[PDB]
Amino acid sequence: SGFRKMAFPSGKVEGCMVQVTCGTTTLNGLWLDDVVYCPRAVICTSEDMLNPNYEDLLIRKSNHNFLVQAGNVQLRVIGHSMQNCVLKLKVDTANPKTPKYKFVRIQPGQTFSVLACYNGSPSGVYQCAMRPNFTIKGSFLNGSCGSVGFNIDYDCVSFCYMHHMELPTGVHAGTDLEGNFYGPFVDRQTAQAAGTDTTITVNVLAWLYAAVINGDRWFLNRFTTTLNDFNLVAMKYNYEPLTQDHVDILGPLSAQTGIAVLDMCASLKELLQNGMNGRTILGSALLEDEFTPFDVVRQCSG
Amino acid sequence: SGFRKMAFPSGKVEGCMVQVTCGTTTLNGLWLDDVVYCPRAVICTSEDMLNPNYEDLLIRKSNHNFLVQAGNVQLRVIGHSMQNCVLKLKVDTANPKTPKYKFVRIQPGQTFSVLACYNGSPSGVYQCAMRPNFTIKGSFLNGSCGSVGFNIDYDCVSFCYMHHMELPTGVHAGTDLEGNFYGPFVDRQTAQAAGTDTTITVNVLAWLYAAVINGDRWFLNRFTTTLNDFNLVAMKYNYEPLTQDHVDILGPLSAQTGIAVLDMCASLKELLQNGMNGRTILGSALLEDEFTPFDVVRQCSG
Amino acid sequence: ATVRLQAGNA
Amino acid sequence: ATVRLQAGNA
Repeated sequence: SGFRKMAFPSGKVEGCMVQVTCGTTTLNGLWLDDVVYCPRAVICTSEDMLNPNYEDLLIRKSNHNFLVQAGNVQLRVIGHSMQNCVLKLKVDTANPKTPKYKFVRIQPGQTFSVLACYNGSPSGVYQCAMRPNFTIKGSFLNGSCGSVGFNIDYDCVSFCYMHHMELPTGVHAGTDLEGNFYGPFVDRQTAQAAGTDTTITVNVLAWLYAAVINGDRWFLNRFTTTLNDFNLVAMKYNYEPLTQDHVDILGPLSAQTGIAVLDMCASLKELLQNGMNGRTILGSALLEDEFTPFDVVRQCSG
Repeated sequence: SGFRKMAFPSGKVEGCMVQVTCGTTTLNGLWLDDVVYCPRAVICTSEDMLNPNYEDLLIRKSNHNFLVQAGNVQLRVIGHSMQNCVLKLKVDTANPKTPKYKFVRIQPGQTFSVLACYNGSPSGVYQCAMRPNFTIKGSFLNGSCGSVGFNIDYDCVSFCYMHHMELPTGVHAGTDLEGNFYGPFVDRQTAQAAGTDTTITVNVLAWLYAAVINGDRWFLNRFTTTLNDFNLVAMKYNYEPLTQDHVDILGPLSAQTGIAVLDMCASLKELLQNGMNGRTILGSALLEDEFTPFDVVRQCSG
Repeated sequence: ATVRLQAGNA
Repeated sequence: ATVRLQAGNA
């Protein structure tokens, strides 16, 4: 029993974290086989960062301008190239700790584990969702650039996020591992803002199922609703429209609990209209939307 | 910026997790140097668990009754003994991945990372507080017995918790690593209940400081209060009394933010009396008490 | 209700 | 206000 924001065990990723330094700028890199991946912002000085021309800055660098350190060992860079917003630094040593891995791009609404890192040294692990507006509500300080986000399936690490920057609202933006940003952002220190965000409806419903599996059922009711009628309420409260595919993905949880999805939708409708009246659900006083159906099934009893 | 429930990187502990099987019972063990530590409940069958006599059950076992598996490798048990509620299984191989470590017992109100495990295989990591009533609000299913909780300081793992069991209320109980239970519990499947819990006041105040460091300051006010007058309100709302030592530990955070502790106490008093009126603090609609002052300082900007 | 010792089945 | 690229100082 119990329900916690749970991250994947970080060990396989810890073995891949290195430090990359160019000039007086340092950040984290990801060392897989004989390549170190890192944000191209590492070739920027403070003055470059307002309006960097990265191809210009890069052509003025040589391999030996890149100091890569893995623990006590300096790695010799033997080649470098830029792919979108990341650098690929070819090194002369293949990482003996390289896990089975994939570079995947995730969808808004999906979750992943973040290994926060500083100077190539892992400092903490926590779970994040990709927000509908392609930001993440992370916990990152200066030096965190290059920390990665990932999921683990069997023994394969699917890397999905490399951290770059913090927006003025305090939220975070980054790229997939081929250096393509999530959302309409660029790696320069300019005024940028995210689109308006929305709440991830299918995830809230998954979390309501988790609560029932865990014995919170005060919010249930005898009512039902149609998909169309629920989506009318969702738009009022800035929730995402619910689709038949979301109803389908919720199938297993609805079968485990005996609560029809549209019945749980009616429960959610009342919560949105009434609030909670001083009660809690799985220890929260608000509707949690950063657990996917998969997260719920993975963690909850069958 | 940002504030998340952050666990320690779990890699050093992942390298220590093994599976221990005795008969048809299996659970997790912790392999350090040439010793595997695990809950003594592993020598129990279903029928033994209501009223086990563990010294009796143990004397009927030999070394070869204990199957210890580390990944693909079976470890040969060459000695066994019981210390309080854990077993120490001496094996013929020292764990080459043994980190620097300590066995520490923690205090109620302190936090630690849990590596949830099943069949010796790590499955997730999350942060927990030891509740004032010596339970933890964890996330554990059958097979989790023997999962450990820990903190990491520099490169030394201070193990503080081994998981044993779940109480009827859905909360969790276990031992330190010399097998002494936290709280008034025993390792048998009987009706047991925890003492009444209370909220960890110093931690709530630490979390309020985190919020100010992160720009939530709507809850501040021009008022102050005395320690004695605050503790009067705390007792009404089932919060722990605040001491001068807690005020002292909050010193660094109060100096960083310019908000006197007793001024923050007055802010907390109003929150307790007024509720939040539909606002949130660091993304929560209730007062969070599972972050210590140390957790706040570690994670927040200086 | 009773405490559950959360071992697993081999 | 502007975006902050969160690299560190060597």
